Amino acid sequence: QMSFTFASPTQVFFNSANVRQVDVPTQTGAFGILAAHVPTLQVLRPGLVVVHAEDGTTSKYFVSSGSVTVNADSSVQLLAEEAVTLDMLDLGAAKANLEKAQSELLGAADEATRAEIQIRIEANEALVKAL
Amino acid sequence: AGVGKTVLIMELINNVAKAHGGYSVFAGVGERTREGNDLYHEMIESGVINLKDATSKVALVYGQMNEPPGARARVALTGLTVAEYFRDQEGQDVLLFIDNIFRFTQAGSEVSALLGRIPSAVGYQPTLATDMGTMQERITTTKKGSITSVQAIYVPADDLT
Amino acid sequence: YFRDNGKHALIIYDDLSKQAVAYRQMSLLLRRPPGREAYPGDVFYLHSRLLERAAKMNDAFGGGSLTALPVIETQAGDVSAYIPTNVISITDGQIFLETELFYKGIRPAINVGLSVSRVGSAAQTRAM
Amino acid sequence: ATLKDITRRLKSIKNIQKITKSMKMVAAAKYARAERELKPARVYGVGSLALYEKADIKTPELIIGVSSDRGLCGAIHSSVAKQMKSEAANLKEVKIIGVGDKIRSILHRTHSDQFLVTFKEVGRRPPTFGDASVIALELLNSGYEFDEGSIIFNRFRSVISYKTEEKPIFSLDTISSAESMSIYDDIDADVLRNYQEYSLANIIYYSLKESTTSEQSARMTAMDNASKNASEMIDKLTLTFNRTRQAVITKELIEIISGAAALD
Amino acid sequence: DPAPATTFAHLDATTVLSRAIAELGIYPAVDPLDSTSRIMDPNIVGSEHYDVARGVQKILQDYKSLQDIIAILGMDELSEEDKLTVSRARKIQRFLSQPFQVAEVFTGHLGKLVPLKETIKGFQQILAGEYDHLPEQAFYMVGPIEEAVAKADKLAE
Amino acid sequence: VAYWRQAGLSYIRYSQICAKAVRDALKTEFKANAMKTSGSTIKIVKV
Repeated sequence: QMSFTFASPTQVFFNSANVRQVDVPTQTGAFGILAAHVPTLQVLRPGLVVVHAEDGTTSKYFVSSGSVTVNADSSVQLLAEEAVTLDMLDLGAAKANLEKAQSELLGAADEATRAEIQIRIEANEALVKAL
Repeated sequence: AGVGKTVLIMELINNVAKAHGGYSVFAGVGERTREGNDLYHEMIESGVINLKDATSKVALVYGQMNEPPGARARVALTGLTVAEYFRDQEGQDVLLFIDNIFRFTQAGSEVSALLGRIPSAVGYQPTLATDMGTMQERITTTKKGSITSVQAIYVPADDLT
Repeated sequence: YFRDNGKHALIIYDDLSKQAVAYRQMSLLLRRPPGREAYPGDVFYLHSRLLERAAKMNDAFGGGSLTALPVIETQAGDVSAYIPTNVISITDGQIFLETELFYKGIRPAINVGLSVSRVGSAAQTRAM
Repeated sequence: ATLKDITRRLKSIKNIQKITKSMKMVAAAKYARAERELKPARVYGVGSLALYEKADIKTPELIIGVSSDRGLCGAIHSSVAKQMKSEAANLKEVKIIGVGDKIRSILHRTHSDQFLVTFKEVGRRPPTFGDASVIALELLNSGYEFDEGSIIFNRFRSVISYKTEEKPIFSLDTISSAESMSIYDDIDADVLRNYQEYSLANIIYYSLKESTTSEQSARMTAMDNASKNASEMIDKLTLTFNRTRQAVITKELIEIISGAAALD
Repeated sequence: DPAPATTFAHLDATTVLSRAIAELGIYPAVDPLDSTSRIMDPNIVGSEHYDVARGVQKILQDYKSLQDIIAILGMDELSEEDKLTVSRARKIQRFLSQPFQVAEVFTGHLGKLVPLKETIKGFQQILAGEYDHLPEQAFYMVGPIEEAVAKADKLAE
Repeated sequence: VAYWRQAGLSYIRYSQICAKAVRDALKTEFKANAMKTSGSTIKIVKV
């Protein structure tokens, strides 16, 4: 099983809670680490975090970032820089953001800036996932 | 001050002197005639004084500030004297509401000076202790009644040392 | 007179402190024992009868009044002072005035907290 | 001295007292808040270290310490000040980081150079993770690269207690890239750094929050203490007062009368 | 009070005993800050004595100064050298406590006579910080400073 | 990704842009609450 530790600095949602699996859009990938799982560090992308809680319930989240930390053990810890439950997120904006984003990227000359946009684009998109 | 002070007092009269078949005396030493006036109406109102009884339940004896000292000075003693009748003779548990020994104390001393007496320390009448002693000792429960004494205490300077 | 003629009079005794001084002086010179703070005792009495003479007359007296507005000038706020203590015990409140506000501008500059109306309030105005 | 003086004191002392409470409760309130925040945080920083010390962490073969802006919150700050000052000789590039603006002259004056950064607004408005990231980000993007590293903060233990805590900081990504650590890795030098990173912010935040929280309580305490202290003290004085006060009074009547109306 | 007030003129040495010192149970119970002799002076008593004393007089004095703050307000709003002096002053304090041989009835202690050097030296040492890591009770009810050290050791368990 | 990560950019920066983009995200008052997290005031002392 997994002690799933789900937190952002700001909010701790599940804490070593007997969750079955979390499929995690780590920048690393989306993988569904169930239970324990070898030491691995995977850094959290923005995506949505789907917390297959050992009970057929899955809580939804958007994760923005952070890292999930994969112990060897059962306890797996998403420490998402930002992790929010999808509940509070905003399509009107998601699109809206995306438009803008896409507008900005274009002038966001230089990889970093572009990036910042792109990140953002990606972000809005990744919201757009859920939105 | 007047925090239903009087009211409370009236209520107390009610609670005991009624309940237990007590008696009350009110000695107004150095008060405001006005407030006593008010009090009158309060007393009427309260029915601890009835205008229908000149034997209601409370004697008001007043020796307000406007008197010369002696009168104010004596008005407690006077009252005490009544209450002693009432105590012994009338066998009663007198409630003796005393307003206000401080002003009394003050009054006493006023003459001490002016009597050319030396009022003892801090200005206060040298006999302060004995006047008190005798007074406080005038108060008691005898084989007859009690003069259970309720004394308004103005607290000089919130100080009392 | 007015008080007894239903007429509502206001006497402002402005100020009794100086009077007291004078009075004390008077006693002392009369040899006549003074007292506290070198002041005579029945300077209280003096004023007590006076101030008792400021009162609100009933209807028999035409409903008149003589309202007394004593003035005491705080001498560095001192009130502890015998006569003020007297007076304090006599009054129907005292209306404490404070400088700081005045200096703040804040004029009125009062210290309300220190201002008191022992009674005043059976004599206001629902509006208010 | 004379009642005056005494009062001058008294007067002011209450004022103080009052003030002392003012500072106190405000802080206590802050404290209340501080507790709250500590929840996600608690986890969060604790997490970082339970990776780091899910395994354990080591050195090759830097320090950072953090505290408030103001004193009068105990000597909370002095403790980190102390404990980083102690360190440095051994190192292995040397840097110190003191975040703190108490650690600023209790430490930015020694390592006022060997400091890498210092942050202000170290408390005195509520710091957050954002700040931890802030302080994190550029720190990386620095030229003092990380050799050794410990994070010293006041680890709160309960309001009543903190112990200036220390952690190891091994941002140096060859700690991560090495040892058993690499064997607990099971995935590349990106996330390595980018966790080392990420976790650094978490701890930074955490550590900071523990610190500040400790501070927050320590200021409360300091402000507490005083307002009590005052109270007792008043108590004595107020007598001393009276005493002289009547002493006077009485005594003057003497001089006035019979003392000088002895016959006068 | 006028009487004592007068008296001083007629004196040559004043021993003012401190109710506080006394109250600290310290016996000597002195108000050392007015147990004096005009005939304190390096000129007379040699400066060593004098100076040491002045250093002490001072030390206490400074210490004295702090007291008003600390009284409600503890430390750390003070420097630790101030602490040192405080402590030293305190050691010294205790060192003035020098048991009473006579009043074993009161003390149980046997009291000490301190030949002067142990005194001059004594303080010079404390001042020297030579004592400044000992338990303060070491000085408490001792006469000669060595004994304070001896007493220290055992007080240090 | 790497257009940022290999724009270097602190992982923090990434993250923080992400997160910031989250802060950017959110609805109504929720989005108000964003600013909490972006306590980031932290005066820039720097030696």
